[PDB]
Amino acid sequence: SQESLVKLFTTNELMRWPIVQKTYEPVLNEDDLAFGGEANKHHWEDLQKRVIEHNLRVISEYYSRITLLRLNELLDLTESQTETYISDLVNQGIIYAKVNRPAKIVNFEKPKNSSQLLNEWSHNVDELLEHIETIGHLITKEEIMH
Amino acid sequence: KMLMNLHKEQWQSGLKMYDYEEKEESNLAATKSMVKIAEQYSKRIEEEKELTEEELKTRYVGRQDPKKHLSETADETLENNIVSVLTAGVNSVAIK
Amino acid sequence: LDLMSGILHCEDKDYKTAFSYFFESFESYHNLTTHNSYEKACQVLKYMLLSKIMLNLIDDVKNILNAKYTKETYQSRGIDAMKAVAEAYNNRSLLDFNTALKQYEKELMGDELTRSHFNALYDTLLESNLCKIIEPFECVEISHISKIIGLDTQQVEGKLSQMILDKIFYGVLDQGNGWLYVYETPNQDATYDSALELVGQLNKVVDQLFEKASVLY
Amino acid sequence: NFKEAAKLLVDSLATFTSIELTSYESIATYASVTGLFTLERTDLKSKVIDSPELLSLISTTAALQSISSLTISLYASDYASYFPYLLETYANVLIPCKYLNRHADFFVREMRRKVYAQLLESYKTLSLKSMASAFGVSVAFLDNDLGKFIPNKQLNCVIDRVNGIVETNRPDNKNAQYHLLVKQGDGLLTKLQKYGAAVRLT
Repeated sequence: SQESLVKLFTTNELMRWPIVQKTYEPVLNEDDLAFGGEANKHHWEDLQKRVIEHNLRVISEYYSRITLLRLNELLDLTESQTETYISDLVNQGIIYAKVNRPAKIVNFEKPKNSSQLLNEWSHNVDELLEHIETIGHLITKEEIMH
Repeated sequence: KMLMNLHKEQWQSGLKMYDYEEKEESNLAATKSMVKIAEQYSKRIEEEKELTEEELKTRYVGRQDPKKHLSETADETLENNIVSVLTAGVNSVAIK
Repeated sequence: LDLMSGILHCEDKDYKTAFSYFFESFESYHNLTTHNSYEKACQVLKYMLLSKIMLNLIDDVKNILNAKYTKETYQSRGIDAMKAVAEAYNNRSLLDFNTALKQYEKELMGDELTRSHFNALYDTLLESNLCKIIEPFECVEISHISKIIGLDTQQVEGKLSQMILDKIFYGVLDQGNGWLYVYETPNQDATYDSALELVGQLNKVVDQLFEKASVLY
Repeated sequence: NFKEAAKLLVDSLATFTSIELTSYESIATYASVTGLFTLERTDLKSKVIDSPELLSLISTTAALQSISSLTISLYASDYASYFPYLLETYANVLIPCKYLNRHADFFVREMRRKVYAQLLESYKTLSLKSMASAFGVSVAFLDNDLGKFIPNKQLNCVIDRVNGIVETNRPDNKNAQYHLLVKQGDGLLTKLQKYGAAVRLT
């Protein structure tokens, strides 16, 4: 019972609010001191924010570029809500983003200098040459086998 | 022959380029340092033109020679950077 | 002696020293006999409220208040002003200040020190809110900033032009689409700057060489 | 050349001793002229608006007054009031002065170049009418003044007469720093050649 709710936010999959709402409605919304109590009836409303803010982590890493018009479907929001929640979340430091106001594309990205991109490209090259040397050893080895 | 040999990728270590952060470092240092030894080079040749060679070199910093030292640095950083350009041009074209 | 120093360090923009000096002069003016020290208790008190607004601690504006000397012994329009501006700088609402100084206009006209610090205050407030909006945004409409910031569309465009010149975000405002690009990019590289000096050195050296070769000619 | 002048004369505000040397209000006026020429915003604001010396001397005479008001308007981006002050500066400051009669033409032309170039630094696009209105001139007249100044270039702008914008090109990046170096280098190559042929002949 507990295990199904917690499992959702330990993975970094996508998830959608109207679905999550329904699943747990006759399980934990019917257990008081969780959701659906009194003060906890006003925390069922909070659960909405959690799903969105978790989704934005996933989406930033995965999409380097995505349309906003697409984004508002995913999070199950309209345009006004979606911009607010990205802006706050860029300040908090979890994600870094740039959002365009006319209704173009929202790009999620981390800054990468010239020097940095090239460093990765040095490491690729080194690692490829180690791959080829070990391959020559197992060919020599096959001659012993057959 | 047994002593002369080394690893199986020591004869295959010019394809091993360096990280370019470090190569930028090499670029930046050499240009900066040469400004300061050049300054030193300007002071030396303002005088040094009366008689007796050793005296003049003791007077106007002609010993601790900046003229020799400026050339040396330049040549040193010059031979490195010809191979670095060579390395990059080979690896980009050769592999892909 | 303390009063004078109070105003002068306040102007120099240290509000830690100002508050200490204006506390000292509050003790003298309030409790000794009145002949003009009615007017001068009242004025030092208003500058004590002001100093706290610059720090952005507004609880201390409220601790100072009480109807024992602040809404009792000295009771002015100026007391209402200070708590209004205080709420407004804390809120981050430049619109609340703008309404506030309109109706407390007669306080404003009469004191020099207030007027200087409500200009200082306007521009510091404007920059801190403006940031918030354009940090997670790029290609953002100027109309959109304006609603949030509390300002006319034009007033925003005029201000934005000045922030670029100071170089506190060094971007460019495109007025033909109304979009603001913020550029944090380095346009400078170390090698290139050091290289302009290195070459510089050689040009001076080659003049010095030329004198020595004069003998040859 | 005023580059040396500014340096000597901004200092001459602080401590001055005068034996057959012209009045202190006269020296103040000259210093404001030399400040404008040399320095740009950040520096300028310190030196010639926030000096204690000028601020204690106030303005009481015409010459000092016009020059002074011009200087604050370059900083403060009131471009409206800039051109009335600029015109006052021509008549009352540049020309009756002996040491600026021959540099009056050059100084005003430069001034027009700077103020429009400042505006441009803060813009990527403008409109023709907005730009013209701020100055308090016509669009037709504006195109005409830009069209003398752009070839020589300090503005760094183009004008699309057809879409009705004024567009601003930016070559400041690594491109700028490359252009700076190659040119300075072109001279070093010329000099090296030139002296060398002469000794090789000997």
